[PDB]
Amino acid sequence: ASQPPQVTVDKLKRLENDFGGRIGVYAIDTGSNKTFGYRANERFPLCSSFKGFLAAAVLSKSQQQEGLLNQRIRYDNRVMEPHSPVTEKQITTGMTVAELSAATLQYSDNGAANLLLEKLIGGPEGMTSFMRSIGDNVFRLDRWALELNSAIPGDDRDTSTPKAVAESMQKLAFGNVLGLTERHQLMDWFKGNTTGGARIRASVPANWVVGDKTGTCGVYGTANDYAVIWPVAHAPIVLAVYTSKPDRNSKHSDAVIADASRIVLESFNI
Ligand SMILES: C[C@@H](O)[C@@H](C=O)[C@@H]1NC(C(=O)O)=C(S[C@@H]2CN[C@H](C(=O)N(C)C)C2)[C@@H]1C
Repeated sequence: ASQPPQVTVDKLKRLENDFGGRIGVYAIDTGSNKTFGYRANERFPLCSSFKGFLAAAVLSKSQQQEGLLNQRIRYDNRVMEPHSPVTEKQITTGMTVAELSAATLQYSDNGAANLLLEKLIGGPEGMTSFMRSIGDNVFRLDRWALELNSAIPGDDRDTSTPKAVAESMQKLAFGNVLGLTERHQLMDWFKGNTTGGARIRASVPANWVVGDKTGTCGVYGTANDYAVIWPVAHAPIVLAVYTSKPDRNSKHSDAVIADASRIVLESFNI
C-alpha cells in the first residue's frame, strides 16, 4: 500500500530543483522494515547533529560506570564556545553529566558538547570509536564542536550519510546496544529537543510524537535533522534528512527539510 519509490524520488528531485541544492534522506519503518532512500549513501556534514549520538555515547558509558550521570563537572574560568545557552548560565553551580547531555542534545549547547568530548568520550576520535562499536562504519567526527561546521564540498571530515544516521538512530532507540533504562533516557532527551520546530516536527500532524536532533552549519546552505516519529497506533519511523548547497554564501532552508520529510513520510501511506 506504499507509494512506488520512483514517485517519491521524482518528488524529491523537483524539491531539490526548487531548493537549489542537494537533499539526502533515509527512512525506516521499524514495524515492517520497509525503507526508502534518496542520495542515502552520499556524505553530508553532520554539523551539530552529532550531539544526539554524543548523548548516546555518554549513556553507554554510564551503563558500565555506576553513578556517572550524577557526577558534577565544574568549569570555572573556561572559555565557553559560542551557542552555549545552558552552560554559560551554570558556571557557579557546575552541571551534572546528565544535565550536560540533555543540554547538548536539546539546546545544541556547544560548550556542553566539548565538555563531554574532553572529559568523558575521548574527543572526536572517541566519538567515532563509539559509533564503530555499534556497527556504524560510515560516521566520522574529526574536529571539535565549533570547527567541525566548515561544510566544505568534497571534505569528508565530520560527515555521515542519511542511511548511516538513520540506521544508527534505529539501533540506539530500539536495538540492544543500550539497556532499557538508557534507551528510555535517550528517547526522552530526543523528545524534549527544542531546536527542531521548523523541520521534521513541522511535517507531521500535531498529535504525532517526535524526538529529533538538528544541525545548522551556518555556511553552504547546510542543515539537517534526524528523528524518531511515533504516528498514531503505528510502529515508529526513523528518518534522516540532510541538505547542502553549492554556494558558500547561501542560507539553509528549514522549509525544504520539512517538505522533504513530508514527502518521505507520506510515501509509507501510514
Ligand atoms: C555549530 C553549532 O553552533 C550549531 C550546530 O549545528 C548549533 N546547532 C544548531 C541546530 O540547528 O541545532 C544551531 S542553529 C540555532 C538553534 N536554533 C536556532 C533557530 O532555529 N532559530 C534562531 C530560528 C538557531 C546552532 C548554531
